[PDB]
Amino acid sequence: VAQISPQYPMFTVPLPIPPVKQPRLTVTNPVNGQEIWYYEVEIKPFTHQVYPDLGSADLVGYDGMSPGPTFQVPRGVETVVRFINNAEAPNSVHLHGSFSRAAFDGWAEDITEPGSFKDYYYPNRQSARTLWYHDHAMHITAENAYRGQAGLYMLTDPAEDALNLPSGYGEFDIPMILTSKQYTANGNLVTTNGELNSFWGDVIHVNGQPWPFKNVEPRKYRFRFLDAAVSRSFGLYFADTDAIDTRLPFKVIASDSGLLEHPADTSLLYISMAERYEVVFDFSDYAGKTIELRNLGGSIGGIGTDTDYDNTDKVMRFVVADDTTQPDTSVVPANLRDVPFPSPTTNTPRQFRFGRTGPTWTINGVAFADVQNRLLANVPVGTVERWELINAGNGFTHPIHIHLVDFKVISRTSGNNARTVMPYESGLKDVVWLGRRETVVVEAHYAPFPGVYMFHCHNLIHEDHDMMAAFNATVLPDYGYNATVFVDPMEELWQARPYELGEFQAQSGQFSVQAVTERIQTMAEYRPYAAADE
Ligand SMILES: *[C@@H]1O[C@H](CO)[C@@H](O[C@@H]2O[C@H](CO)[C@@H](O[C@@H]3O[C@H](CO)[C@@H](O)[C@H](O)[C@@H]3O)[C@H](O)[C@H]2NC(C)=O)[C@H](O)[C@H]1NC(C)=O
Ligand SMILES: *[C@@H]1O[C@H](CO)[C@@H](O[C@@H]2O[C@H](CO)[C@@H](O)[C@H](O)[C@H]2NC(C)=O)[C@H](O)[C@H]1NC(C)=O
Ligand SMILES: [Cu+2]
Ligand SMILES: [Cu+2]
Ligand SMILES: [Cu+2]
Ligand SMILES: [Cu+2]
Repeated sequence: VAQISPQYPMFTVPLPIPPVKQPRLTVTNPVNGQEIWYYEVEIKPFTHQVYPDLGSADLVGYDGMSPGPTFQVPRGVETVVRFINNAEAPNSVHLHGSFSRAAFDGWAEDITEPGSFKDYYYPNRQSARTLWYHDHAMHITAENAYRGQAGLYMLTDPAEDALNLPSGYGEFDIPMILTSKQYTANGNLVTTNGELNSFWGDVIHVNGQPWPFKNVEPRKYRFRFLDAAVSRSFGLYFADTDAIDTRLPFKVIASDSGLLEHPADTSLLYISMAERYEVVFDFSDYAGKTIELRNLGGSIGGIGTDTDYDNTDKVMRFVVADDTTQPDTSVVPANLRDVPFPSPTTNTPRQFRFGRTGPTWTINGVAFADVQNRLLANVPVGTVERWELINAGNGFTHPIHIHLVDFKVISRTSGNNARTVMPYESGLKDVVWLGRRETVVVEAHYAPFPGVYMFHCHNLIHEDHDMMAAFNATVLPDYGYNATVFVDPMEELWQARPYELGEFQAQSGQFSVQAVTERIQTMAEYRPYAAADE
């Protein structure tokens, strides 16, 4: 249907690469003698000239940019990030893909007010994977994410680096953060405020840029796909502009939680909100050609319900040189890793129905705001459970996300007989797409940390109004590991604290090296992640 946003000069602006975020300090952990990397991120308003010949867009971003800066953290290095709210609305940061403790996970009511900050303590112990950090504040998550509070967080491992996949952040390892937005006649964003069904967007962005292009060499690139859109799901394919409907083969090497067991040979990649898929595309057969990354129409070929617009079939263009300047020394091995699948369970699956209750998006008839009713599962730490995730509706779809865990996709049924489990769903994930009339069973190890965690639809419009609930990963009173201060996301110890802008700017007061060092060493003494040691 007709594009609403003004006409954009397609494929004329180079793909931006978010800069790598550097830590301010390292602090010695007195428990283990190891360095904890300490970072500061200031959440603040900024404007960005999206349309060349119109006015600017109003954004609020991590370090005043969108996407936020990219974190790059080696497995085994703990990090503390001081997220500083210098904006106009509260925030709650979630590191999506991280088994963070309840109070460091972005619980939706665990907000930071403007003129406050919160120290998030991250474990960085899980398998190499593409995480992303983004806003999770109750009621306002869609608008906070839409206006720019999302960025990438790459957990690296020299074992994955030894596979010799295409490498170098911004060289042959390229972030591909997909969003879908709408702009006014004067080039400002159309707000998501007021939208209660879905905010599709008619302008496709990669790394914050409408319909960009990139010059590539005829060799292999790693692409880290992330659907950071408010409501838009994609069906991605590559085509030569000389044969724009002919899909070119590629390999999926990783899902939300890390590498697949083997690359999945693929010409079409379904990716819904919050899903990450890493792809190796080989441009060697397309020297001197232009390859367009495109998006399936027909509401992702009958899987979705998303509205299609004039240019939502287009993502970006790659212009391929005639030759490489350096040898392609990268490979995609047939055997990537042994995926650490959870134990199979014979426990009867729990059922969660994703539907509407009057005008409100609900789980088993419940809204997250309803404290009394929203705790839907008590799961002893170490238990494996199958959850049967049910979309009974034909008129909407739900990418379902479960905090804490990585899960195996066991089964998909479709009331439209459309599809079962995809080859790139063979590994471990933390989001799975319930297409039209789809039921998915997932299997997860509820481990290794006790606490109260969220699960929800990651259509941010549905999540906000109000398709989200909680489970409690429970322990017996003799468990240890300071569980008493780590199970409650609202624990006073870990709450946001006020700051004065002056001290932040001067790096004085509670921003002094001494104050930060004492705060982190005190946090580290509680040993938040000890239960995951090996
Ligand atoms: C989620 O599960 C956790 C347990 O994994 C729950 O925390 C536990 O809450 C129980 C009941 O409040 C506590 O036991 C009680 O302790 C008090 C005070 O010492 C005592 O007077 C009672 O007779 C009883 O023994 C338990 O200590 C606590 N455990 C931990 C590790 O914090 C938590 O309540 C659950 N959260 C929700 C919202 O259900
Ligand atoms: C639970 O957290 C407490 C408080 O941080 C830890 O106790 C401290 O242990 C340190 C060693 O880093 C001592 O020097 C402090 O004097 C302790 N403070 C108190 C009040 O005990 C404790 O080690 C943690 N326990 C576990 C199991 O992680
Ligand atoms: Cu998320
Ligand atoms: Cu998450
Ligand atoms: Cu939904
Ligand atoms: Cu969440």
